[PDB]
Parts: sequence; structure tokens; C-alpha cells
Amino acid sequence: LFTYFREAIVATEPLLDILVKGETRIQNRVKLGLNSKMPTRFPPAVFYTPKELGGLGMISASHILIPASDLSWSKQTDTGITHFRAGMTHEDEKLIPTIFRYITTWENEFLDSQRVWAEYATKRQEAIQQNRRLAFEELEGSWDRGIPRISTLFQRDRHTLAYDRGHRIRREFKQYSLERNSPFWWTNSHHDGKLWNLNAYRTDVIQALGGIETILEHTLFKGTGFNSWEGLFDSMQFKKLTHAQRTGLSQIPNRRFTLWWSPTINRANVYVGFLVQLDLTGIFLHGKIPTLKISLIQIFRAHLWQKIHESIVFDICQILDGELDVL
Amino acid sequence: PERWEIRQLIASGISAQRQTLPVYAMRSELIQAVRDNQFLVIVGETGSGKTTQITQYLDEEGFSNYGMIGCTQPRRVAAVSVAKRVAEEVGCKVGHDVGYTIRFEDVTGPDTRIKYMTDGMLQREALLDPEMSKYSVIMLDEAHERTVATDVLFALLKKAAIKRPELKVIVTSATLNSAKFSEYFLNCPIINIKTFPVEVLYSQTPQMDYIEAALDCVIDIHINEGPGDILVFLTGQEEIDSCCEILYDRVKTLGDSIGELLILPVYSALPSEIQSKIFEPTPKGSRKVVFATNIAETSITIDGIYYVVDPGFAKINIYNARAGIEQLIVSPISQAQANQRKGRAGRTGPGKCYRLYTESAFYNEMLENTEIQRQNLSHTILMLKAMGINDLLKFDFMDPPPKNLMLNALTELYHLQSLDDEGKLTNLGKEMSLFPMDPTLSRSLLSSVDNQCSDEIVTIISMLSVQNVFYRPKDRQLEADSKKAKFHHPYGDHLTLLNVYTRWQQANYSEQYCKTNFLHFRHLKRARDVKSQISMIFKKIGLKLISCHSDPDLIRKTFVSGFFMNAAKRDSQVGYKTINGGTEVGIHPSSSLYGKEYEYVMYHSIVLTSREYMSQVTSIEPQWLLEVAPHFYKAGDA
Amino acid sequence: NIHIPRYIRNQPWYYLVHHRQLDIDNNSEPKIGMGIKDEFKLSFCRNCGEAGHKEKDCMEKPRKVLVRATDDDWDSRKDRWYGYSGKEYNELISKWERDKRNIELMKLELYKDSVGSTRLREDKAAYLNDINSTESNYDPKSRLYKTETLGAVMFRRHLTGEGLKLNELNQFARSHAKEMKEKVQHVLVANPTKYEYLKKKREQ
RNA sequence: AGUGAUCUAGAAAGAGAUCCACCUACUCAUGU
Ligand SMILES: [Zn+2]
Repeated sequence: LFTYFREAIVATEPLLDILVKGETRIQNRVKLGLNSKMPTRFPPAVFYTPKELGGLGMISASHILIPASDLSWSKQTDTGITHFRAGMTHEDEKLIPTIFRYITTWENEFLDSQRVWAEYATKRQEAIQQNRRLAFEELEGSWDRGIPRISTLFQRDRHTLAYDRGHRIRREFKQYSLERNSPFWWTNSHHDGKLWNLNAYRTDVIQALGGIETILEHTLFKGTGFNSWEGLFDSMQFKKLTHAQRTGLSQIPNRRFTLWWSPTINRANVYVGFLVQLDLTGIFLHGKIPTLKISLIQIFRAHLWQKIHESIVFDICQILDGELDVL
Repeated sequence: PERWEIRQLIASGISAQRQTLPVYAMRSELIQAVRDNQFLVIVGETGSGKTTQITQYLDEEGFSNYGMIGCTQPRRVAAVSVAKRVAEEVGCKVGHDVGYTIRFEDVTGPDTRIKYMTDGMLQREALLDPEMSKYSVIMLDEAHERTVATDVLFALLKKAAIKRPELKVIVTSATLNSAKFSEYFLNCPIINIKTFPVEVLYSQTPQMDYIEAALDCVIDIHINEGPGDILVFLTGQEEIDSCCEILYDRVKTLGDSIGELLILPVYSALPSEIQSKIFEPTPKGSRKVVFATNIAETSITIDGIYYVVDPGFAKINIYNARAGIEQLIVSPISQAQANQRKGRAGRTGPGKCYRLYTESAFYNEMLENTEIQRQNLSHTILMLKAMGINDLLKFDFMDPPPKNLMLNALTELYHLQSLDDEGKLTNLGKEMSLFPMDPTLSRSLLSSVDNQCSDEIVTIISMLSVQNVFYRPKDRQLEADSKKAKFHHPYGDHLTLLNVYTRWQQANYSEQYCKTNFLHFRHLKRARDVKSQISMIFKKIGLKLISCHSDPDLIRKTFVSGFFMNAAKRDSQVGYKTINGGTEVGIHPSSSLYGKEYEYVMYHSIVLTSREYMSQVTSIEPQWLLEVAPHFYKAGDA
Repeated sequence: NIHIPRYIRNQPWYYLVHHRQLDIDNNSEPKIGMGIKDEFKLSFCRNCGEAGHKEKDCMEKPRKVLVRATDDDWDSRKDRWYGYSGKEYNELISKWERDKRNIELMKLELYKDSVGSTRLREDKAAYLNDINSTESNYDPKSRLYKTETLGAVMFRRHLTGEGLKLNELNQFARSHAKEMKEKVQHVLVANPTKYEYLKKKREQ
């Protein structure tokens, strides 16, 4: 959506409304897989945390302020943005970065494209005048600018793609013969390149969730034994089993997502929630969240809680059997 | 690829002195041999007096009939200079009673009794007279250098002796090892003759690393040994340049305790002025260090050398007869070469020689002598068939070449129409043998009248009989390339040769407009004298000089009508690709490659360097391949 | 050690090290008991005359200071025993002091010389006798404590005696392989009794 | 010289073919 309609979404009210509603739908799709949609139970750090740190890696487009104006006047004149409705308020003051700030708008792509292709045509005219072949160690810095990208000119299949014509409508009429067309029906990275780069987005998302410390205080990282944080980073679906058993195959990674964010899912700031106890251990849930309960049965099987407790008890006994005469 | 970038651009937006030489002191012995024997090996030491003295010896001991004596040298400079000197020695006019003969440089007349020629020129004389009747003694000198032209003359003269009792033959060598040569000429006698006595160091262990070991040896010699210049040997320009910058820099450093040290190069491309710098004195508190190729093995001297290195490597042509292909490979020298190298320390005093290998490897692991087992034979099989030799495979050769390289050579000459299928000389093969060229050059030339451009093709075959013309110094490649562009022809570097010759013949210049258009004057002169000689053979043999009004496609068709075999398609998913063998090559980084009618090249030279390259290329229409050698462009044989 | 992705190694715009400010670092030392550091920070009224508040929020009955504060976290906030002068515990001390103020088979079974009169409880694993601080002289994965006897410093065990005898044996097998089907029989565990009786014969 | 406008929130049983973007890439002639 945002790499097609790039700047046309600022002056559009129903698209921002449906963005906020739709990202709320996606968060409630995640939360109704856990049968609990409490806002305190689910921080913004459990969704926008990238997929390497264990979170979902959702991209934010709905923590903006929606421009609000007088809806008796807004259907008459071009009202100035006189008020701001809050998009998706969390109780925290997490300023979650939005993808539109990390995408170069179209006018700011096209003026730059005319500039860098004037520079390329001038360097090519000079390299023909210099009789030197224009190696691509000079165009660096302007390697990812312009539509189409300069990085197209030195890809490994330029002689093959020399004869590719009519690719736009060939990729556009895939929707009449493919069941799941790619939503990038318009662009083709073989002929245009990657027209966006969101590897700077996730860095500022991590810096906006409070760095790595404030993310991992939500997680079950501290319960794991890691000598450093840096060492943190299904062959069953291919087996012919059953149509219904693929549900449990989907169930399996949901368990590790819930167990990774389990101290902030099973946390105590709960608006309403009854403190049940786990089966046979001393873990108090704050609501019948199923996959969390299954993961805590999974860790604490064989009365491992008891086999912790007893063990520590009798180990203290050995210490007190080691230190009888001292005390 | 060019088209796609244009599409993306559109889409986006004094007498007593000569007595003193050693050979005088065995002149009696040297009759008694010459007199008693139809063939004789003589072996010296370079400086002993053989090139000069022994031919003079022969001209008092063997005198008047209508006859001459030939001496034969592998080296144009040795022929010229030693004929000048021997004319003075006799007290006779150069070009008269003593004379030369060199390719497109003859200095002899109807008075010449003593005729000091290149091996290649005596071989061409023997194409026109297979008895060499006009000579009563023939002296093949520097036979140790085992050139193609000397080995073919040795073979020939073996046979010619058993047709002419009144021909005597004197094989003269600088390598004491005559046994091989005696045996090959039917146990013929030997007579074995100022070098000072070189010390010879060896490493205790095989080096794996000979450049840096050679650098450290030269700096060691410069610290520790008394006055005397150093001669390194190294294998090519790139290596030699690198070791000249790093021994220049390391010697500046040790100048904080050690004498001044002047490096030089030397290698085959050097401009004349930098060649002349090798001969400079040896500063003043000080020494000098020539860094040469094998050119300094035999082909010159440099007067003050007392110390030789010797990482025992050179850059030698090699030809595989069951891939069909020549290459240019860094390779261990022969024992004969290692000896010559050593004997460059020794000219001016005792000397030392610092061999970056084991004494075992000298004695037991270097081959004795190095050319017939390292050659494409096409020229050689043309010359043998002109010499009437109908059973090539049986030809009495002291080292027979692989019968596959001989067979491949007949098949080339048949596709060049020099021979018929039955291995018999066509009228082309006769006329081609009249020219001192390779068969592909000769064929091109011959047919050029019938492409209406025999002046143009005369000039391009003259150019292609010399070096590269275009100076490009490693500091000023932009200026040199700017120069070169003002003769270049877009996808036709053969036509670039025509343009720079014509500009050299322009009513506007000589020497200093060679240097200011970064041209080798020595090349362009040599190409002008070979154009003059080859036009004289053209007149002599009735081949009409012809031009048109301005016709590059005619130039193209003529060149294809020799070099048909040497064609290379553009790949259409990959690099460039070759008609013979099916090699996978690139166009040589000397020449851009206008990929729009480029789709076939004709190439002059295949160049093996770490990659396969093809060098001096000109566009061809592939339809003009199929019309101008239908028998070589048969799908059928493909 | 690039398991860090591109976007974490990509620093922010101003100035690996910028993250390390739970700890991102060592984390294998189990963390300290930190805790109950506490702080108590701090017209007029018609009822009492004091300033600050009105009659609707006065604290004296109508006649005609230290605060549980400085909070950031939740477990500090609830804290049923937040202020603590030991009142209830000393009360139960006083209650406890009030409550504090108020055959032959043993002799038959000393026929042997004892005249004394779910784990083992006498195990005492050698991390418990490693009660003083060492640089992890035990691992709990392999459950193997290191000593100078059968222990090294990436490492192995001391092959003592029988293990050293098999070191002699497979070096003998390597010697018989590097000296002398038979192409396969060159090694120890291939044909074991062969090389065993060859090493027995070699000691004669 | 700026205040002010803050939805959600979880329990039981049942359901469920997933089908798609986060790492760049090319310069020896040993001779004549
Ligand atoms: Zn009051």
C-alpha cells in the first residue's frame, strides 16, 4: 500500500481510518489466537519487535495522529488540519516509528530521478568521449536513487532482459490467471529494482521500543541462560498426516511466540483477570490463555517445579551438612 | 546490453689485435678438420673469435670458383654488425666483398664473397635453390639458440651434403656440449676452443618464492660484495617493473649505510631511450642493477657486470598438438641457458652467479637445450613441401615433432588452399612460399588484388609483420589512449593499423611527431621497409597493386580470406567463443567491442595470460565467412 | 560473530556498543537480591487553620505528612509490608516468648561394634564443595566437575591407566599401519584381538 | 504563549489447505 500510493495517503482520510482499523484487526487476530485482547497484557513491544528478536515484526502505520477537522466543514472546503484524533493509543508513551517516514515520496523520487539520470547520461557521454568503459565504482552513492534504479544497469542479466518487452502488462494480467498474485503487480525488480529500503525502519523501531533492554525486559530472555545477548539469533508439514492435524502444525510456533513474550503476557497489571494456578506448579496465570498454559505445562512437566524445589532444598541440606561445625 | 542501457535511458528521462683472439691459436687444427671433413662442429665461448675469424679462415683455405660462403645468424643485429666489422677486418667495402643479408634489408652485390645473413634468409634462398649451389661452404652459427630456421637448415643441409660433395658445412655453437650435434650429423668431428672464471652459488633447498628471494639476493650482493654491477634475470615486463620499484625503494633505504644503487629495467617493449639507459655508468659511491629478461642472456652485453642472479625461469612459447594451441608460459630454463646467464658474469673479471635453485636441479632437472617441439608447423610444412619433401613424417629431424602437429599443419594448408587434399603444392602454395611471411598473411596478400584493395592489404600485412606501434606509458595512459583514438577504427583494429601507417607517411612528420603521437618510430620505419620489400615481391610475381575509392568491407573480406580459421563469435548468453577448437575467450582489454554488428570477429592473435584473450580484432559479416571459405564453414565438420 | 542482522549492526544516525546500556551483558551470573530501598518524600483551611487544603478535604473533624511515594514499578507499588518497623514480627516474638516460658533392642543390636547411640542426602555434589568462588569449575549440562585428576583446560579427560593403555594400543595400531582385507586390518578396532596379541607379543 | 477532548479489556463449547521480497559483485608480449 505505502510503496504504491506513497505521498497520496497524507491527504486521504478514509485510507488512514481503514489503516488504523485494519492494524487493530491484525493485532486482534494475534490476540484472539491467545483468547485475551487486553492492552496492558500486550504492549506495542510484542508486535513491532522484529522477527529476529522473537516478536512479530509488524510494521506500524497506525500510531500516527489522524488529522481530524470539522466534518460539517470538511465536506465543503479544504480545511486546515486543525485537530488530531489519536490513532492507536497505548498506555505507554511509545513513539512507534511509521513506515511513511522511511519511504521516499514520489515527487521526491522523480525530481531525484531526473537529476541522477541527467548525471548518468552526462557521465556516459563523457565516458564515450573519454573512450573508457563506465565501471560502476563511480556511480556509488547514486546507486540506489532514481526510477528505474541505477543498480539495474549493472545486473547480471541485462543482456537477457534487453529483449524483455511488454513486462508491465504481463505482470498486471497475472491477476486473471493466478490465484495468489503478488500485490506488487506494478513493479518488477528485474527492470526497475527495489524502489524502497526499509532496513532503516527496524533500527529505529528497536530504538523506539527502548533499545534492547526495554524489549528484553518484556521477554523471557533473562530466564534463559545466555552468556551474552548476541548469541540469540518444521519438517512435519511435509509428512502426509491429516487435513486437521495441520492446525496443530500451525499451533507449534504460536507456542514459542507466546513463551518468548510470556512475562509480559502473564503479567500482573491486569485490568480484570482471575488468578488461577497452573496444573501441578506454582505459576499463577491471569486468565485462561491456552498456548501460554500449554507452554508452561511443556517446560514444567515431570513435576520439574517440584524437582527444582526439592533439589534446592536438599542441596541446602548438603551445604548445612557441609557446614555443621561452623554454625 | 548496450541496447538495454539505451532502453533504460530512454525509459527513465689492428690486424695484430684480431690475432690475439683464442681461435687464432687453433687455426692449424681448424684447417685440418675443415679439409678432412664435409661437416664439422666448432664450439667456443662467446668472444673467442668464431663469427668474425672462422669465416675469414675459410676464405683463405677455400677460394676461387664462382661461389660464396654463407654465415648464418639467428639475430639481425649480429648479422649486420658482424658483417660491418668483418668488412673492416678484410679492408673491403661493406656491401661488396663482404655483405649482409636480412629480411627487407639486403646489402650485397655481384662482388660478395662472404655473406653474413639471418638463418631465415638462407632458408628463403634455399626455397629458390634447394641445392644452395651458389655457396661452397655454409656456416650455421649460434646453433645452440636452436631457432626454427636453424633447425630446418640443419635438416636440409644433412640431405644437400649427400647430393653435393663440393659443399662443406660448419656448425658453430657457444655451448661446449657438442655430443648431440655430432651424433645428429653422422658422428662429425668437434673442435673446442675469453670468459673469466665465474663462482656459482646454489640454494640448499628448492625455492617456492623466487621473486622475493631474487630481491633479497640483489640487496645482499650490493651491501657485501665489492664493486661490480648486477644483472638479474626475470621473466616479463610486469614482474621487472615491480622488482625495479621495490629494489629502488629498498636500496634508497639501505643508502643510510650503503652505496648508491641505480636500477634499470630491460624488456622487449622498452622505448629506445630507456634501453640506452641500461648502458649508463654506475653512479659515484655506488653500483648498478639491470633487471632484464633473457634478452641479456646472449643478445647484448652490458659492460661492468660482475654478478648475475639467476632465478632459472623465462617466458617460453609452448604448443599442444592435441588441443591445437600455443601459449606463453613461465617455465624453467634449459641448462644451456643457465650456463649463458652465468657467463654474463665473467666478461670483465672473475664474477659470481647466484642460482636460486639446487645444484641437483641444474645437473638433473633442467632440460639440456631448448624450438621444433614448441611450434605450430604450418610455415615449416609449406617450406618442406617447397623443398620437395613428400614424406613429412619420415623427414630426418634430430628431434621429430609430434605427427599430430604435422597432420594439423597439412590440414590448415589445405583449407588455405596452399596444398591440395593430396598434399601437393597449388599455384597459391608456390607463390605464398615466395613471400617471407606466415601462410595466413601470405594468402591474405595474394588474394587482395581480387578484393580490389591490395595496396591497403599490403600496408596492413607490413604493420602486422612488426610489433605493436602504440606507446602507452603507465603514467599517461589517458594521453596515449587519446592519441590512439585519432587513428582508431571502431570495430576494426586492422584498419587502425592502416590509418596510423598512412598518417606516418603523411606530408607532416617524422621522429618527434612519432613521440608526440605516442608511436614507436622504430616499428613504423621497419613496417615501411617491409612494405617496400613486399611491394617489390608483388611486382616480381605479377600481383597487381589495386585500390578502390574507399571500401572497408573490401578490406574485411581480404583479411577473412587469410584469417578465416581465426574467427570468434560473440556468445549470446556468455563471453566470446571460437570457430576453431570452440574455446571461450574474451576480446583483449586493448580494444572496445561495438556489440551491434560485432557478432563475429576475425582475430590476429590468441594471448594466454591467466585468461584466454583474442587480440587485434576486426568485425566480419558471417555471410562473408560462408562465401569466402565454404569448405571451412561446412556444418558437417562442426 | 555476525549473527547480528544488518539493521541491528546499523547504528542510529548520531555518533554493537550503543545497545549495551536485566543486562545485555553476561547474564549467566544470577542476579543479586535488590529490594527495599525506600523513600518517603513530602487561602487556608476554615477547619484547622493550616494552609494548603479546604474544608471539604480537611483531616481534622470540623470544629466550629510522610508519603509512600517515589514509585516507578509495580512490585514496589503494592508491597503489603512496604513500611516496616518490625511491629507485627516483634508482637509474634512476644507471643512466642510467652509460649516459650511454658529400650533393649538398641542394646541387643550392638553385637557388632556400633556403640554410638528423592535423593540420597549424603551425595554432596562437587559444586557444593566448590562453595567458594571459582570461574565455573562445574558444568550442569554434562554434570561433570573438573579437577586436576581427570580434567583439563576446549578440553578432554586424563586417560589414566586403561585409557593410557588404549592410547598405547592405537598408537601401536598407527605404527603398524604406517609401517606395514589387509588394507582394512591396519587399524585397532577393525581387527582388535590381532593387534592386542601383537602388542602382547611385542613385550617378549 | 501553548491548558483542555484518552474505546478496548474474558470465559465455555465448537470450528480451520494458507496462497506471495531483509545482503554487491571484474584489469600482459618470451622473441622477431
Ligand atoms: Zn484543615
